[PDB]
Amino acid sequence: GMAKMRAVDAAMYVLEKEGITTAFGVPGAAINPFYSAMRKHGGIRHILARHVEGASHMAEGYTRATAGNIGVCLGTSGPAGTDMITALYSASADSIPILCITGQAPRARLHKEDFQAVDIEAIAKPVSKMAVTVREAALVPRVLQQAFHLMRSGRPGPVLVDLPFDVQVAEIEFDPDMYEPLPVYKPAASRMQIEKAVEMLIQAERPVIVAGGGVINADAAALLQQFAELTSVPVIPTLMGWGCIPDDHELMAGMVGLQTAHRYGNATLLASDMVFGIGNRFAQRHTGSVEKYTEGRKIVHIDIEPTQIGRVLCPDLGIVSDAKAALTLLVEVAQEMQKAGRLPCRKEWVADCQQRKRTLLRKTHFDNVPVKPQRVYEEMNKAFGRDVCYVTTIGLSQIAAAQMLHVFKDRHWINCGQAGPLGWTIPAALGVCAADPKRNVVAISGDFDFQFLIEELAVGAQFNIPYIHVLVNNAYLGMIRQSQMAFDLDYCVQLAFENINSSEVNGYGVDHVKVAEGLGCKAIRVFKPEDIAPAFEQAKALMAQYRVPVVVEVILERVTNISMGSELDNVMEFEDIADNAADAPTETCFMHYE
Amino acid sequence: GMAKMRAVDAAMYVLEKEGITTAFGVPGAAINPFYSAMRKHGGIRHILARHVEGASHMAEGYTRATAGNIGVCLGTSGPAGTDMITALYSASADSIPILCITGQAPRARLHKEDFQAVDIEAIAKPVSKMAVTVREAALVPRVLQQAFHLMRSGRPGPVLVDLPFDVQVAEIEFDPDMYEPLPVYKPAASRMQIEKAVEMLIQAERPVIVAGGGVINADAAALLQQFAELTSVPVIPTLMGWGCIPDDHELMAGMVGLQTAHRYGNATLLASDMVFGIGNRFAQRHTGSVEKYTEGRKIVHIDIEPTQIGRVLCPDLGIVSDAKAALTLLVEVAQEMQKAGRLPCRKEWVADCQQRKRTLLRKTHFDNVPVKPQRVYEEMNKAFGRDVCYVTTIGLSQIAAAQMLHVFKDRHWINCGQAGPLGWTIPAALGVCAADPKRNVVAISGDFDFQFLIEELAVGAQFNIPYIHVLVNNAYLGMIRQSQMAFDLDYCVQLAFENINSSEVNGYGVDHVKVAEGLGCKAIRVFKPEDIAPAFEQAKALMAQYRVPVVVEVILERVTNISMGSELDNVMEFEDIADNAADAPTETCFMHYE
Amino acid sequence: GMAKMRAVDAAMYVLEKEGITTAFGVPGAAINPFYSAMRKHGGIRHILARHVEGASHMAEGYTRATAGNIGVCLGTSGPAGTDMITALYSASADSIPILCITGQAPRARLHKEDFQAVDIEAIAKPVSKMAVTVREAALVPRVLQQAFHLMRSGRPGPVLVDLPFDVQVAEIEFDPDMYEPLPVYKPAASRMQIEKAV
Ligand SMILES: Cc1cc2nc3c(=O)[nH]c(=O)nc-3n(C[C@H](O)[C@H](O)[C@H](O)COP(=O)(O)OP(=O)(O)OC[C@H]3O[C@@H](n4cnc5c(N)ncnc54)[C@H](O)[C@@H]3O)c2cc1C
Ligand SMILES: Cc1cc2nc3c(=O)[nH]c(=O)nc-3n(C[C@H](O)[C@H](O)[C@H](O)COP(=O)(O)OP(=O)(O)OC[C@H]3O[C@@H](n4cnc5c(N)ncnc54)[C@H](O)[C@@H]3O)c2cc1C
Ligand SMILES: Cc1ncc(C[n+]2csc(CCOP(=O)(O)OP(=O)(O)O)c2C)c(N)n1
Ligand SMILES: Cc1ncc(C[n+]2csc(CCOP(=O)(O)OP(=O)(O)O)c2C)c(N)n1
Ligand SMILES: COC1=C(OC)C(=O)C(C)=CC1=O
Ligand SMILES: COC1=C(OC)C(=O)C(C)=CC1=O
Ligand SMILES: COC1=C(OC)C(=O)C(C)=CC1=O
Ligand SMILES: COC1=C(OC)C(=O)C(C)=CC1=O
Ligand SMILES: [Mg+2]
Ligand SMILES: [Mg+2]
Ligand SMILES: [Mg+2]
Repeated sequence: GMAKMRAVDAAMYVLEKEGITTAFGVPGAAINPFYSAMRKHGGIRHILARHVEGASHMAEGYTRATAGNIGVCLGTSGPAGTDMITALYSASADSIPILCITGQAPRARLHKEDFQAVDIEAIAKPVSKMAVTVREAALVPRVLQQAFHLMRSGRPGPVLVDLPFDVQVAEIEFDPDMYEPLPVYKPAASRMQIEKAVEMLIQAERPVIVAGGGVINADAAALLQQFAELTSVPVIPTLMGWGCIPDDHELMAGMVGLQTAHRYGNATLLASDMVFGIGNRFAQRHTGSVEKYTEGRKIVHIDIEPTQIGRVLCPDLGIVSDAKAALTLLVEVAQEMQKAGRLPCRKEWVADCQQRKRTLLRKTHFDNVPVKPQRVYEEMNKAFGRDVCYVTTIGLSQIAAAQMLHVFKDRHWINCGQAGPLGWTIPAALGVCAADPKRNVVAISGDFDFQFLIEELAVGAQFNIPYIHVLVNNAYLGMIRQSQMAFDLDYCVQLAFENINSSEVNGYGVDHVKVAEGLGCKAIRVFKPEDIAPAFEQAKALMAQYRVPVVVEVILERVTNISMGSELDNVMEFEDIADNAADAPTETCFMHYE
Repeated sequence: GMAKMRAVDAAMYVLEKEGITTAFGVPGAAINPFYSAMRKHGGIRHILARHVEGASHMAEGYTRATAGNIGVCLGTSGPAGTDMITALYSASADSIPILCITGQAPRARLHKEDFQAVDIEAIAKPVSKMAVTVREAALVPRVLQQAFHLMRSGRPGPVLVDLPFDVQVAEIEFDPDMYEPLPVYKPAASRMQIEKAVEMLIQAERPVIVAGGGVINADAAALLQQFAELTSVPVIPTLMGWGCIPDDHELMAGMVGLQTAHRYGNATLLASDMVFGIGNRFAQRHTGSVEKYTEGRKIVHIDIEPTQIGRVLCPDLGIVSDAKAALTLLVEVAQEMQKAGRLPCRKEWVADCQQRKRTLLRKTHFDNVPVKPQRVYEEMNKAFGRDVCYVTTIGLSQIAAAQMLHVFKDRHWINCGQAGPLGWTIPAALGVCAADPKRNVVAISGDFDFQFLIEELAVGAQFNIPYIHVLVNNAYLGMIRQSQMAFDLDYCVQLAFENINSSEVNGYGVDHVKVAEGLGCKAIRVFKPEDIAPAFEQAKALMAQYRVPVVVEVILERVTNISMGSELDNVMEFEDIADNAADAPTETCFMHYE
Repeated sequence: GMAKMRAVDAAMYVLEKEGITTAFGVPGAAINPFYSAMRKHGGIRHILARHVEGASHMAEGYTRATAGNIGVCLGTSGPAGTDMITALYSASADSIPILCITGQAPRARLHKEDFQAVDIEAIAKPVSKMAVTVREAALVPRVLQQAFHLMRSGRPGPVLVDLPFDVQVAEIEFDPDMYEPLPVYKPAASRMQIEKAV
C-alpha cells in the first residue's frame, strides 16, 4: 500500500492506472528522473524519436488510432517544450488529446535565467486545455489526475505538464491502491431535444446528415450508421468524420467543401433542404460562405461544446450533447417513429443522390508519363484492402488523396484537418502503428511534407515498425504553386536541382530512395503508371521480409492543378472530369472493396 | 514619391531601407501576397528552407555572423508560426534579434476557427520583445519601423510580426523617400562610473576581465582587447564572448565554468581577487554556486540591461551601459591612468596565469580505434586556418569542441549557448554562409543533433552553399548517457541498429554518408584517427569542386565521458589529462595558428 | 417557440431559466441595450449601486447568503470592468461565483482605442473561471449557458461576460422553450475511499 517514493515514481503508478502503455520522447538532464522512474517501473514502452516534434506527432497519431488512446510525448526543459507547440496546436485544433511532459529547472531557479529554462506554461496556454508547472511534489499525481479528466471530458484537448527537477526527485507518500481516475464529464441531450430534432428531420423533404469528427471522438460510428439507416437519410462526412459510415454504404453521399470534397457531395448539399449536423463544426473549408451553405436549408447542430453552436452560422436547432449520448437517443426515437409509421419514405431523394454519385466524377485512369497523381490513388484503392488505414497531412498530395481514396471504417483516415503541419505524416503513421501493430497503415505525402521530418524513418528502422509510405514527388511545393496562380506568380516553390550523386532523378533534386535507405528503410522509385501496382506488391513483401517502413516514390509530372474553389458551387475542375467508370474505375459504385 | 500600393509593397521598401537583403522562409497561401511583393520589388534574396524550423535557425545564424545583420524568417499562418517558437526563444535567450513574419487569416475571421488560424501573438509573447498581429494596412510600415528599433535597442531580442491576409493586400499611400529608421536606444556609462570601475581594478592584485556576448553584440571586441592590453589584465571570455580576444593572445586566460571550460580557466578564476564583468551575465553553467564564484572576489558588472545587474549575485559595482560606450571610456580613462603612472605592473599575476595555461591540460592526441572524439578537435585545429568560423549547438560533441577548439576573431564561434535546441547546427551554418560567402564555415554536430533537421542539407545543395560539417558519431545521445550515470541508468539514449542497407556502418544505425548524398551533398566516413586529416583535405577539394556542403563523419567509440562537474573546483576529469604538449599539441601555447 | 429577438433579449430568457431574479449594477451607454432588455422582459429586480465596486460586492453577498444563489453585477465598458476586478479576485479566492456582465465597444472597433474600451478579458482572466468577450450574437445564450455550468461545477468560481454593443443589439432566432441548463459536474468519492477514511 502506502510507501515513500519519488514523485516521478508515483507518476508512473498514476499513468499505469490511467491506461498508459506507450510513450514517445527524447530524454535530457532535466527529465532524467522521470526516465529513471520509467525504467524502474516497467510497463511503459518508450519510443525514441529523432526530433521532439516527431515525438509529439507520434503521440497525436497514437491518440487518433483507437478510441480512448492518449498519446504521451516526453521531453526535457527549454527547447524540448517549444518543439511541442505545433503538436499541441494541432491536437487542440482537432479536439483530440495528447499528454506532453517536460522537465524544468528546479523551482528555486525558475525566474533566474537558468540554463535552458523557459516559461513553457505561458507559451503553451493558448494551445492547450491545461498547461501547468507543478510546484509541489505531492501535486504531481493530482495534476496528472486532473489532466486525464480534462483530456477526456467536454470538448477534448491536450495538456502539458511541466516538472521542475527538484519536484521530480522529491519524496512523497503515495498509495497506488487508493488512486482512482476522475469521472469523465459529458453533457447528454434530453429526450425533448432529440424528439424536436427528429420532428424537423421528418418534415424535411431532402435532408442530409453531416457527420463530424465528434461522432468518431465519441466512438459512436455504428450508431451514426444505424440512425441514417433507420431514417434512410444520406450521410455526408466532414473530413474529420470520414469513415464513420463506410464509403461503399448506399447512404454515404460523398464529402462537401472547397477542396477535400466530391463534385457529387457539393451537388447533393446544394440540392438538400436540411443539414442535420452531428458532431461537426461548420468549418470554413467545408462551408465556403455560410450564406450560400445555408440557403434554403434548415440547420441542426449537435455539439458537445456550447460555444461551438452558433459560432459561424445560426442553427435552427442547437443541442449540447456528446455524440454517442445523442445518437443513442436518436436511434431510440427513430425506432419509436418507425413503429408508429411516421418516418417518411425517401426513395426518390436517395435515388437522386445516388445518381449524382454515379455521374459527377473526376478522371483517375491516366497512362501519362510522367505520372499523373490521380492515377496513384486509383492504384492505391486497388492495391490495398478494405481495412486500409491512411495517414496524411496537407498538399496537393493530400487534397487529391481525399478526393480519390476510399475508406471503410472509423479511424482509418488519420489527418490533421485543421492545422495541417508539414512533417506530421511519418511520425503520425509511426504512432498509429505503435497503437495497433495489426493495423494496415499506408501514409501519403508530397515531397516537401516528406522532407520536414524525414529522419523519423530511422525510428521505424530502429524499432522495426512496418508501414508503407506513398511519396508523390513533383519537386514542388505544389499546393503553393497553385495558389500563387491568383497572383500570376510562381516564386520560391520549386525543390528541383541537378543532384550531383543521382543523374537518375533527372533534375528532381533530393534522392528519396537513397535517403530512405540510408535511414535504414526500404524504398522503390516508380516512373511509369503501369509500374505502380507491382511496386505496391513488392512493398508489401519487403515490409514482411524486413519489418521496416517501405517508401514507394512515384515521380509525378511537375505541375498538376487539383480541383478546388471558393464556394460549393464554384469549384473549378482543371483536370479532366468523368461521367463513366472507365475513367474513374475505383469509385465504390463500380468496384467491390475487398 | 507618394504612391498607392499594397501594404506588403510598402513593407518591401521599409525592409530595404532597414538594410534587409536576405530572407529565409517557406511560403503558403496566407503569406503569398508578401512573396508576391518580394518578387515585384527585387533586392531580397529568398532561401527556401525544408522545415520552417530550419528557416528560423538560418535567420539566427545570419544575425549572429556579422554585427548589424538581422536574419528574417518568413512563413505562413497556423503551424508555420508555431514552428518558429524555438528560434524565437533561442534568439531571446542569447540577446540577439531575428524578424519572423507570418501570414494570418483575414481580420474578420480571427476568432472564428478559420483554417490554420492560431493566436501566434499570445504564443510568441513570452519569447519575444514584440509579437503583434497587425490590424490595419497603414500600420504595416509602422510596426516594422518599431520592430527594427526594438531589435537593435537596449538588450537586443527578436520580434514576430503577424500579417492578416486582407491587411497585406489592402491599398495604402506610402512615400519611401520619406521613410526613416528610428534612432537606436543604448544607455552609456558616465565618466564617474568608469573612473570608479578603474580605481577598483587598480586596487585589485589578481584581477580578470570576464568578457561576455555583450562585447560582441556591441561590436566592441577590438576595444575590449585594447583595454586588457593597456591594463595588462587577463581575459576570460564567457562561451558567448569567445573570440572577442584571440585565443593565442598573451592575456587570453581560457574559459570558465561547469562544462565548456578549461582546467586552467577555472584555476585562474578561483585564484583571482576580482572579476571585472563586461557584457556578461553570470550564467549558472559559468558560475556554479555563486557563493563559490564570488568568494574573496570583488565583482564589477557592466550590462546594457538594468534588470540583469544583481540578478544572480550582488556586484560590488553595477553599471548600466552599452559595452562599446563603456569600453571607449574605459580605454580613455586607462590611458589617462597610464600617463599618470598609476596603472600597476602585473607581470607576476600574468605569469601565474600563463603557467596554469601551459600545464593544466586535457589529452587530445589519441591513436585509438575506434576514434576518440578529443582527437577530432586536435585535427580540426590543424586542418583549418586561423580564420575558421565554427558553428555548433549542444552535446558531448559541442562541449568537448569548446574545451578543445580554438578561435581567433569575434563571430567565429556561432553557438546557441543558452537554449541549445538540437537541429540548430545545419541551418545556422547555412545562415552564416548566406551572411558571408567568404567565411570559412565549419560546423560540429553529434549524430543526434545532425538528424533533427538533416533535410536542410538539401538547402545547401539546391542553392550551392558550401561549408564543411564535421559529424562525430557515437550512435548515442552521448550527453544524456553521461548525465544518466547519476541515476545508475543507461536508458533510451542509444541510436544503434543493424542497418539493412549498410553492413559497413557496423551496427551504428543511420548511414549518414548515404543520407547526405541522397540530399545532394558530398560525404566522407573516417574510421581511423590518421585518416581524419586527409579527409578534411578531400573535403576542402570537394567543396571547391561541387560548391555544396561536405560532411566528414568520424566513427567514434560508443562511450566517452567528457570532463564536467557541478562547481568550478569540482570538475571531474574522466579521460586523461595532460601537462605536456605532446598529449595536447594544438594548445595555442604550443602551436602557431596560421 | 422560436422567435426573432435581440441577443440581449435572449440573454434575459437564459438568465430567467437559470434562476436569476436580481442584479446589482451601474448602467452606461455601452450596456444600455441590456438594460433595455431587462425592462422589456421584467422579472429581474435591478439594484443601482453608487460605485461599480459596490455592485460587485453586492453580487458577492447575494451569492454567499443562500446555497444556489448567483449574484449578478452589471457595468458598462472601460473603467466599469476594471472596477470589478477586486470582487472577481475575492470571489475566486473563496471558491464562490458571481456573474459579471460588462458592455464593450463594437467588434469593428475593439483594437482601435475606442472611447472607454479596454481588454477586460485579458485583465480578468487571472481572477475568474472564464472571462470572454463574446464575438457573435448567436453565442450570447451559449456563453451564458457555459458560464452557469462553470460557476456551479467543480471548485466554483466567478465568470465575466463582456458584450460588444453591436453583439447585444443584433437580432437572432432563439427558442426559450428549448433552452436547458447544462448538467453540473461534481466528482463523488467511491465507497472504497470513504471506508478507508473511516
Ligand atoms: C487542405 C485541406 C483541405 C480541406 N478541405 C476540406 C473540405 O473541403 N471539407 C471539409 O469538410 N473539411 C476540409 N478540410 C478539413 C477542415 O479544415 C476541418 O478540419 C474539418 O472540416 C472539421 O471537421 P468537423 O466539422 O467534423 O470538425 P471537428 O474538428 O472534427 O470537430 C467538430 C466538433 O466536434 C465536437 N466534439 C468533440 N468531441 C465530441 C463528442 N464526444 N461529441 C460531440 N461533439 C464532439 C467539438 O466540440 C467540435 O466543435 C480540409 C483540410 C485541409 C488541410
Ligand atoms: C552544454 C553547454 C555548456 C555550457 N558551459 C558553459 C560554461 O562552462 N561556461 C560558460 O561561461 N558558458 C557555458 N555555456 C553557455 C552558457 O549557457 C551561456 O549561454 C553563457 O555563459 C552566457 O554568456 P554571457 O554571460 O556572456 O551572457 P550573454 O547571453 O552573452 O549575455 C550577457 C549580457 O549581455 C547583455 N548585452 C546585450 N547587448 C549588450 C550591449 N550592446 N552592451 C552590453 N551588454 C549587452 C545582455 O543584457 C546580457 O545580460 C554552456 C552552454 C551549453 C549549451
Ligand atoms: C509548417 C508549414 N509551413 C507551411 C505550410 C503551407 N503548405 C501547405 S501545402 C505546402 C506544400 C506541400 O508540398 P508537398 O508536400 O510537396 O505537396 P504537393 O502540394 O507538392 O503535393 C505548404 C508549404 C504548412 N502546412 N505547414
Ligand atoms: C530539442 C531538444 N531536446 C533535447 C535536448 C537535450 N539534449 C542535449 S544533448 C542531447 C543529445 C545529443 O546527442 P548527439 O548530438 O549525438 O551528441 P553527443 O552527446 O552524442 O556527442 C540531448 C537530447 C535538446 N538540447 N534539445
Ligand atoms: C527555391 O529556391 C528559390 C529560388 O531558386 C531558383 C529563387 O530563384 C527564388 C526567387 C526564391 C526561392 O525560394
Ligand atoms: C447497387 O449499388 C449501387 C448504389 O447503391 C444503391 C449507388 O448508390 C451507386 C451510385 C452505384 C451502385 O452500384
Ligand atoms: C532507443 O530506443 C529505446 C530502446 O531500444 C532498445 C529501449 O529498450 C528503451 C527501454 C527506451 C528507448 O528509447
Ligand atoms: C611566449 O608565448 C607564450 C605565452 O605568452 C607569453 C603563454 O602564456 C603560454 C602559456 C605559452 C607561450 O608559448
Ligand atoms: Mg511536392
Ligand atoms: Mg527534420
Ligand atoms: Mg551522439
